[PDB]
Amino acid sequence: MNGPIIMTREERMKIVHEIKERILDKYGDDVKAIGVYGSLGRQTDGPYSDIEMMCVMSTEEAEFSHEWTTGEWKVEVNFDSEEILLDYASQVESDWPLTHGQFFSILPIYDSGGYLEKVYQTAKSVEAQKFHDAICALIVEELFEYAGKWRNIRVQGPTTFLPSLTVQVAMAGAMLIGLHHRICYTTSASVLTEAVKQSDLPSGYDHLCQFVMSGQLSDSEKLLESLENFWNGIQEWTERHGYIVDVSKRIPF
Amino acid sequence: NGPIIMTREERMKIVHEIKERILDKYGDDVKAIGVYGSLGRQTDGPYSDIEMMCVMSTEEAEFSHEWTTGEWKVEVNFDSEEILLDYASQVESDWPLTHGQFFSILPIYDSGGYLEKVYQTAKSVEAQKFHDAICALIVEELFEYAGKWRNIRVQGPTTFLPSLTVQVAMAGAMLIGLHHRICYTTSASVLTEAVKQSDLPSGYDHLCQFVMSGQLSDSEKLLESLENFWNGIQEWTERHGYIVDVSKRIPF
Ligand SMILES: NC[C@@H]1O[C@H](O[C@H]2[C@@H](O)[C@H](O[C@@H]3[C@@H](O)[C@H](N)C[C@H](N)[C@H]3O[C@H]3O[C@H](CN)[C@@H](O)[C@H](O)[C@H]3N)O[C@@H]2CO)[C@H](N)[C@@H](O)[C@@H]1O
Ligand SMILES: NC[C@@H]1O[C@H](O[C@H]2[C@@H](O)[C@H](O[C@@H]3[C@@H](O)[C@H](N)C[C@H](N)[C@H]3O[C@H]3O[C@H](CN)[C@@H](O)[C@H](O)[C@H]3N)O[C@@H]2CO)[C@H](N)[C@@H](O)[C@@H]1O
Ligand SMILES: [Ca+2]
Ligand SMILES: [Mg+2]
Ligand SMILES: [Mg+2]
Repeated sequence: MNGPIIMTREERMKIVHEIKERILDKYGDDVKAIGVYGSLGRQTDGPYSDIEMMCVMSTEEAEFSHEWTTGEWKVEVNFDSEEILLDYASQVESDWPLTHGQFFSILPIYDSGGYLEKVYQTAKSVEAQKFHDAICALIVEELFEYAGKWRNIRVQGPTTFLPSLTVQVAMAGAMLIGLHHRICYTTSASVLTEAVKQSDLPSGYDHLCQFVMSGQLSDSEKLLESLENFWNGIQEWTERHGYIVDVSKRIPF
Repeated sequence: NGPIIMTREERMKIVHEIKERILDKYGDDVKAIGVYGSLGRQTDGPYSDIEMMCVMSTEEAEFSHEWTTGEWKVEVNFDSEEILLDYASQVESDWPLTHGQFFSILPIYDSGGYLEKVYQTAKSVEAQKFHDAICALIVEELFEYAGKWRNIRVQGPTTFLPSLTVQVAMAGAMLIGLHHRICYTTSASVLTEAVKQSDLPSGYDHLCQFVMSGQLSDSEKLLESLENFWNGIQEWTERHGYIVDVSKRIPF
């Protein structure tokens, strides 16, 4: 297994339509729609891309996937009932900016009743409260946790964790920015480059990303300073924008 | 401006206050309460958060309370026994990161040996599950990463390479942890513990040195090291019998 290998878009689409034929052969009238998502769905796949497809099923409670390799390429096909997919499309978790670009990258190749259009409309019409709640949760569940981890590093080590943690913090900052601006990053590789181009960044986030994007992560004192500055920028930014969590109670239940 | 420095004794006070609140609020529906994580192992440092698990009798109970006081952070998970036992016996790609919870339990209340039963379940998972998880990890994560850094080599962007290299090193540490059936103690010790194990795939220790030192700016050296680690994976998995099925063009 020396793959993945170089492939053309033409070769990838040939594979997509073979999979389409197998899906229709196997599930027949239970198939509501089939779409390609990811880079191939946007027709911006590069030489080494994977193949990602989604199938809307009529079967109640259908929720399964097939993910496999031939050693030279890899495919993931998800199968969901319409109800399960629409619910997923309207839930906003802390990694919504990483997961839900699926619904903005759909290339329908089969659709028996506007089903993929419905999916897109549901994904693009999520209410503002869900993004507000997800941002407040991200601050508590991830950012506050990371601050404790790098502050522990400052006092007791290990600095060998600091480069990885710094990457994690920059990624969480990109989720914060993506939820706030309601943007779904196009690829894994474009998360940080797209995050730092957005407007109204928390102070210190740009600088933190500069270390991560340059790969210059060996100066622990500079990183800890940049992390603290970003944590300060977070505090100012969330109160400016009203992402306020009541922290007054020792036990809030 | 938190989290702040706290002592182990201050954290244990908080834990017992939460225990009292849980028993007042839920009463006889509480089967057991435990602390896990660094505090459960009694190795918490100055800034650690507090993590607790409850076993509930209510069928389908599955919720959590996670909050900060501005100064410290707590997460309390509430699960039925059946939901928790099921979770404790499922082996995903990140089992070495997640299931140390079950080897870190400090019991503080237990009406019927429930925490011990959860621990026994977690420690007795079938070997085949780890095999399946490793084969899944190779396909679903490592093969994906290889395509991503090979795309970087030919079309950029190299600004993704340090973050991607960190991801690959972490995925290699999951592979090692699944193989040796070990749950890393903390986020921070994953890579130092992974590279101390025996039977490392070739190229893995070298790759991790870039990640641990933070020397992630030489893109050609990183790409060469990823390729060597990817080669090392192929020899290693074949040697240990983690054979990925590549025979089907469409496997359904
Ligand atoms: N509690 C047992 C089981 O937990 C599962 O969820 C697991 C996982 O998704 C979930 O992850 C939750 C998130 O969700 C939530 N949004 C933030 C929270 N900090 C995080 O917590 C988890 O991840 C952290 C690292 N990031 C760890 O530090 C932490 O100890 C761990 N409990 O925690 C669970 C593992 O502890 C299922 N809910 C269910 O099978 C069952 O209830
Ligand atoms: N399909 C719609 C919904 O997806 C959910 O799960 C989501 C998520 O956990 C799941 O993640 C799956 C994993 O599990 C599986 N073990 C490896 C697989 N490559 C991964 O795939 C996901 O993460 C990858 C990045 N590493 C992305 O490249 C990929 O596009 C994305 N589908 O993909 C789903 C997003 O597509 C639920 N299954 C369900 O609510 C519903 O089916
Ligand atoms: Ca025990
Ligand atoms: Mg946590
Ligand atoms: Mg994937």
